[PDB]
Amino acid sequence: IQRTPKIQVYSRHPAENGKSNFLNCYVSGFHPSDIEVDLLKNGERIEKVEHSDLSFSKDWSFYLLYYTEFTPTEKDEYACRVNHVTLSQPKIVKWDRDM
Amino acid sequence: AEMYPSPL
Amino acid sequence: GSHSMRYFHTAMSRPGRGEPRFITVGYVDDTLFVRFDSDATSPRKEPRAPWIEQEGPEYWDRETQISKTNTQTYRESLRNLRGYYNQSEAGSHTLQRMYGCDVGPDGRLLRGHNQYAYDGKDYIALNEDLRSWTAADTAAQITQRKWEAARVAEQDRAYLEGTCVEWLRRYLENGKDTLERADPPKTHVTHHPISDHEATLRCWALGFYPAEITLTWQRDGEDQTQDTELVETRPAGDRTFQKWAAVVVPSGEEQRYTCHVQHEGLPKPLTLRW
Repeated sequence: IQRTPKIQVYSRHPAENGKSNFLNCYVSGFHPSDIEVDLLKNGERIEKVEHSDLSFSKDWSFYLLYYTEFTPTEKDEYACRVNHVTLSQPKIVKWDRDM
Repeated sequence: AEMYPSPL
Repeated sequence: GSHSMRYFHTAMSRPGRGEPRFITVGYVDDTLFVRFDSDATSPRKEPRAPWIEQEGPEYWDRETQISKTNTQTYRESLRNLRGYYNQSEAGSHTLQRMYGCDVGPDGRLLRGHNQYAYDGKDYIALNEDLRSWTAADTAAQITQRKWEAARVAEQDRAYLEGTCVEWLRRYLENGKDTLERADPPKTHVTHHPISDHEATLRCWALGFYPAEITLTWQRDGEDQTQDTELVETRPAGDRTFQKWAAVVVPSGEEQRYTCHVQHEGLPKPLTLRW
């Protein structure tokens, strides 16, 4: 009777090391609407994170975009960590610039 | 503009 | 092209944690232009697109009052629904509504909508005729009976054919530089070895508006529906959207594959290859 979130992690603009950009975590397809989302840099929670206004799709499921400014590098690892009533443990999705 | 009560 | 205006209402009960939260957002096509949240410090309808800012104080007052009244109405609806389903006072529940109008390039009504869901399940909907209802179950039949007795559909029809269409036309005019502009996808194909004998070809579409798009892969001119991996179209955060489609291809066979892109902003549909 509930729906677990889909999660995509990606950049606003094509990633180029050393160039400022936005890191996005798009959560969608979930129900009910309460959800917790963190963006992580090298495993640690990023503080400045903003989100879009909670919205829903034609199938009634909810969606949100979380985003923060970032400057990608070769070494730094980014991820999105999501919790929802449907998840027993938080789900972590890594940023892969190829996806 | 929104539509201008009828609860369910 | 064609356009839509849609309002989205959500009410969420939270027993032991206050009264149910009520939110509203409004969209023209894929552009959110207004929001309301009963949990806000000072709940008011707020602009979220520059072209709506020019509406005067009377507009904002009316819009805010509608949302404040809705907060109370939806709390009553949630109480009624809990009873209709013999549910305990302890659980949290969600009521959603979407309503609005679709118009063609000439601004004429294509159709109207007024739908509700309870706990994510379709509950009651106004039929396309804008005169009758479809109820999902015996609970919704109670709502249907009340709304038929009160001739609610007639109010919906008047709004959908009148106010809705007229205000959408006004917004499209005020926001013409964005709302009436389709931005085509920027496209490219990338190649990702999986092993010595196969690689992924991924066809990218970036920077497009509106969100509607068709991406497909063909092999030897044959659609690869089952073998194509699609991601959900996703927002970039600058109004535009992104999508990709991928296939796994045998090494050396890449030239047999073509990616096809259709979007409102393209002067012509694109065919791309690695």
